[PDB]
Amino acid sequence: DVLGHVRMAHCNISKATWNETLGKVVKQLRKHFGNNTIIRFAQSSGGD
Amino acid sequence: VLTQPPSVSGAPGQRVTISCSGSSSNIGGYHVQWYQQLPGTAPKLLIYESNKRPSGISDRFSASQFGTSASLTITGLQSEDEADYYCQSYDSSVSAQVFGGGTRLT
Amino acid sequence: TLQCTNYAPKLRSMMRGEIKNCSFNMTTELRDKKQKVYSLFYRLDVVQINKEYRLINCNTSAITQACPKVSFEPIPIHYCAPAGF
Amino acid sequence: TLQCTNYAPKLRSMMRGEIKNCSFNMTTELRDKKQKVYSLFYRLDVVQ
Amino acid sequence: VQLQESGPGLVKPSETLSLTCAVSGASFSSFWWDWIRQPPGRGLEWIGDINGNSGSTNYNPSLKSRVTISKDASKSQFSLKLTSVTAADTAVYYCALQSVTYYEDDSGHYETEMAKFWGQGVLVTV
Ligand SMILES: *[C@@H]1O[C@H](CO)[C@@H](O)[C@H](O)[C@H]1NC(C)=O
Ligand SMILES: *[C@@H]1O[C@H](CO)[C@@H](O)[C@H](O)[C@H]1NC(C)=O
Ligand SMILES: *[C@@H]1O[C@H](CO)[C@@H](O)[C@H](O)[C@H]1NC(C)=O
Ligand SMILES: *[C@@H]1O[C@H](CO)[C@@H](O)[C@H](O)[C@H]1NC(C)=O
Repeated sequence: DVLGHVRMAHCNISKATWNETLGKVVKQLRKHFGNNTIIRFAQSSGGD
Repeated sequence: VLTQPPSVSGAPGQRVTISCSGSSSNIGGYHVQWYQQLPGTAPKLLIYESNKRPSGISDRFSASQFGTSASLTITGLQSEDEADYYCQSYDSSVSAQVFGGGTRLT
Repeated sequence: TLQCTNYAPKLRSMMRGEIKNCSFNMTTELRDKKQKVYSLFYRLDVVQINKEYRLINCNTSAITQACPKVSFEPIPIHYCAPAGF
Repeated sequence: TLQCTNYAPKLRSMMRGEIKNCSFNMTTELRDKKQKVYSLFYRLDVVQ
Repeated sequence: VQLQESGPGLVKPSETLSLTCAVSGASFSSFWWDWIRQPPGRGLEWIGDINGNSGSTNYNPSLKSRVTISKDASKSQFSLKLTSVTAADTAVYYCALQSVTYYEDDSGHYETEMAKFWGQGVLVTV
């Protein structure tokens, strides 16, 4: 049984910390892929 | 969209029922709340889920839902119980909460 | 074969249909009797086949229940070389 | 318990009755259901 | 929990009608709040609601183009702004607690006993 209301499982990630984390990752990726390229992040395309 | 009886008779000692009839998009898939009001006073709810009542409501009122219809049962008409009754539910076709037109109990 | 309906079918939420209330016969301590069971399963564990459903894995493999007394919390493991390495 | 008839019962050959066409209930992926099966077995694997 | 409605009495045709509701012991951010109205002698019509956390709104499609609902968590206040008002569309206006809202689900509308906490309403004329 579920006591109380049925609530969705979820994760809390601070937006500012994550944004800074990706900015750092992008800088390090640019070091290998070129300073003038555009780096894009996207959701997983498929599979299990 | 949820229809209700135009009015409704009753007597002490006999059950009195009020019906609502909707569709699969408003009653069949959503909880139906029941409300009771007197003229000049704001409504209060009697039933907040299709079956569950607040702790402040007496045992004379109960309700059930089946299919696309629902019914409120009063176990016996008291002189203090006559009132205007309403049912409410969320209508996913309209995408709004919908009231029935209500019934007047005498 | 499971006979299932949605859990909290009238609930407004993101979890609308995510939990199914399934009924099945299973069995019990004595081989001659069966105990009807009502249980809740997540949508992702139950696949259609009251509606009839089966567990998602019955088409692929045997299911072993993990012991409820053994924790899944990661514990640090150290790797040590044998003498000579 | 298998219910069997001879395979190719009208065949003239040395293999006359060597293969039997057997029917049985067995079972299937779900414990509540059974799948009737028809299969061929050699005489030496099946005993009356 | 208490709720006190307040607003204009007689609003001239085509003027803006603006009502505010204040609540006491119910944390504003934990519930969905809505507006409901009824003319005397007539049934009730739902106007719209607010997600006490996100500020998300819902409106009755028959009213939507003329109705804006807003909230302010500070001072625990809920407001309704209605334009192009006519006598045909006036009513007694009420606020009520509608449902429980959770931060993880902006469409929750979770049923609760607390929805019984209705105010007494005000009569608006045009
Ligand atoms: C996780 O919990 C801590 C507990 O203090 C809280 O400060 C932090 O903000 C939480 N994380 C997020 C993303 O809210
Ligand atoms: C359990 O077994 C009985 C056997 O008579 C059957 O009638 C019933 O429908 C079964 N229920 C389920 C949920 O499989
Ligand atoms: C059943 O197993 C097969 C094995 O290849 C798989 O392809 C199929 O998707 C499975 N069924 C479901 C519902 O996942
Ligand atoms: C299979 O089981 C059914 C059960 O009703 C029975 O009638 C049938 O004769 C069985 N067939 C074989 C080949 O055992």
